[PDB]
Amino acid sequence: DEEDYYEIP
Amino acid sequence: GEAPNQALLRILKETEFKKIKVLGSGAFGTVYKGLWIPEGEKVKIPVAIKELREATSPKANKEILDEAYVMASVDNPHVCRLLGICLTSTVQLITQLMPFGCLLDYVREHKDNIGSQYLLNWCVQIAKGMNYLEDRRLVHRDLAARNVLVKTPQHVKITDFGRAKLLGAEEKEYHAEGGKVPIKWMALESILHRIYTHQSDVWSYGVTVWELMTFGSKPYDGIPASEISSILEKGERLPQPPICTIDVYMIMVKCWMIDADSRPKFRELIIEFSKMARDPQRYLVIQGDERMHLPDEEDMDDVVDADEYLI
Repeated sequence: DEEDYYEIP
Repeated sequence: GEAPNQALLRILKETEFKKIKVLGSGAFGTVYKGLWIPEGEKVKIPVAIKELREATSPKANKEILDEAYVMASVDNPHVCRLLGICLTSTVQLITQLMPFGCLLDYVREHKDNIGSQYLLNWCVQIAKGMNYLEDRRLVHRDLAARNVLVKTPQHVKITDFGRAKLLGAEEKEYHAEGGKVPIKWMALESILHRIYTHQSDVWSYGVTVWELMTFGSKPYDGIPASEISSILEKGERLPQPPICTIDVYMIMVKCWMIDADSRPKFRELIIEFSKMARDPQRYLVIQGDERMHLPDEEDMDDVVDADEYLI
């Protein structure tokens, strides 16, 4: 699910 | 100094398969459930087909072929094999059909009907898959219950290799540059330093089993991902699932050690869960466990599973 992946920079 | 990779990338014709129905729709493209009928073989093979969106960027294709590159170089019962790809106007990735879909979704929909034997068996199968990946010096880098597929309720496979990386025989650690990442599954060493190891996969394994033992609960829900690094540094960890004997939970905890070398090895996990699988009701306490039971087209006569179709 998209809410699990956070933009790291 | 590494062995040559002599895996075969098979190129399929659009005529060789017919798409029955649509599993999902994505910005990237549409995933279809279909049959693959290799020409003049008198067999039909249940496949899942990605057909990428008509507007496809040169980055999105270069990225997708890497995933195909990996999925083609793998051969193990607990890893999704990739049958081939089709070079149409939009490229199509072709994998073995996993009818029961996502393992995460499956535990959520069936929690009432899922028993310790199955749960523990899953833990073992994933451990075997991950162990195989270690032999191939591969680091998945995104292991979660969302990325394990269910072929049958008794047979699950690891999937979603888009983030996977390969280690030079000399190479011991992977260093990465910013991209969207699954914070709540990641080792601390990964969040702080963008470092990935076979051991950082074990950490994610820990979280994965925790997803299963909570029947699909969301790890660190209610707390924002920006906070996670500081919280693990404090020593806080995911709580013990209700069904979990300390034996099992102990094992999860070990996956979440900070000295990554102190964490267990997939081969050891295979062993531990496998011992436990022998006596499931001693290691997972679930209400009603003893009685739970778990488990188209008429063109079915010639159908064969990809797992039995060997080239």
